Amino acid sequence: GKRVLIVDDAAFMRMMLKDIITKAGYEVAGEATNGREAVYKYKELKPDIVTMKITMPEMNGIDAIKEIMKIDPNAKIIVCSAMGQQAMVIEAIKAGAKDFIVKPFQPSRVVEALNKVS
Amino acid sequence: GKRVLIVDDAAFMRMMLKDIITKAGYEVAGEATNGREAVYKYKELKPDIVTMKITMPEMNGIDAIKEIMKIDPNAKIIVCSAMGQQAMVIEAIKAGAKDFIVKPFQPSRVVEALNKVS
Ligand SMILES: [Cu+2]
Ligand SMILES: [Cu+2]
Ligand SMILES: [Cu+2]
Ligand SMILES: [Cu+2]
Repeated sequence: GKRVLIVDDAAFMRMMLKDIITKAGYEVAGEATNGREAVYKYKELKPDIVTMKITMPEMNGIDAIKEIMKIDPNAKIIVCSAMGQQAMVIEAIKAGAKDFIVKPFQPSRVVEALNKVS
Repeated sequence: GKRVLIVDDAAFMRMMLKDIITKAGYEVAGEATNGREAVYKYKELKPDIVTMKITMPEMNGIDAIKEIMKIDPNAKIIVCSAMGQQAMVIEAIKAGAKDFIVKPFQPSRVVEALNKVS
């Protein structure tokens, strides 16, 4: 599955992600900026993969992951984290996330996380 | 029409071009970098729109417009020009191009032309 839902607080982080993943042959299905928009674009876009940032306004990433799996037990979520967010990454993996990339990431490091999950 | 074939020599100009047009609700049907790729790819992607740069390594923008016009007489081509390329621009309009953008890009100016060819 080539179609990615990019969910991120920061515009600069959505753009890089758009640019790395579409370079690696993935289709950006769409984007979102908080946890509430994330779950809605997901029902809408039925993406194969989701990249989810933890720290976001209104609804944080782990709450987005939780709702997304109750909605779809088979989602494939990669969490985007900062250094020092290791505990939160764990709660993400606990809540369903299949893997994680960390900011600032190596473009190969983002591509293989994508590849490992499909 | 939402799907644009962006054909430019320089990657900086395409991603930028891709960034603006995808921000305006147009979807990058694809991209190209010389006139020969411009004309295969166009049969292939059947794009509604093409943004074509004039000076290409070895198929220049103008002959791509001519070839593309024999292929599809109702194509909608926007040529990308540098400052001082008014002569080359005219031959494009002369050869079929519907409109033109100029570098350094004005976002409202780029969005305006695209809509005009609707
Ligand atoms: Cu809606
Ligand atoms: Cu909607
Ligand atoms: Cu991020
Ligand atoms: Cu970009």
